[PDB]
Amino acid sequence: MTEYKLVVVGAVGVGKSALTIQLIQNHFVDEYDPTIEDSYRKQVVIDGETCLLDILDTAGQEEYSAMRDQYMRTGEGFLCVFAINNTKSFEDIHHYREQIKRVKDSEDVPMVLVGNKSDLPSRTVDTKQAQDLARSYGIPFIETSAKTRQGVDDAFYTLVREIRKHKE
Ligand SMILES: O=C(CN1CCCC1)Nc1cccc(Cl)c1
Repeated sequence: MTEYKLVVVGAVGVGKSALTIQLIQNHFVDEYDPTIEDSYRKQVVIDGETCLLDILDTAGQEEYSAMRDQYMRTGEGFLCVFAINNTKSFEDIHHYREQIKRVKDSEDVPMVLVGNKSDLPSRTVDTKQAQDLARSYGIPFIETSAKTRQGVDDAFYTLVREIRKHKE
């Protein structure tokens, strides 16, 4: 059973746990817990094939940069979780991209751009703007609703497929 390394990255105040735990035990966490190091492994059926998803939720704190580069090198698929409720996180996507490019030693890496907090009316960045910048990354963009849990399933499905496309 293939254990795909899923690296969940994002900014502070986005709601990474609201997406990671979401499809693990089917639960939307509201409480703000500063995720430092959590691991989620579940048998996920992707493309009619049950694979053991190895998800690692880390801290978005910039105090962990050296340790970040280490696990980033061991990561295969990167989950860029950013909230559309904050424009800073959108302009910082390229910032994190540069670091990922360095650790992966490649300009091409299987990743997905998920617009978290799409269930919030306080939307700042528009869907088209998000897709516009996504073309440069070569990665798909999906609006991941946290409270409604809409788009989260397809987002995970697409990511795994991207990783498989990279491998084979
Ligand atoms: O390291 C783990 C957890 N597995 C490793 C063996 C115990 C289960 N997951 C993970 C996910 C993405 C990136 C990296 Cl570096 C690790």
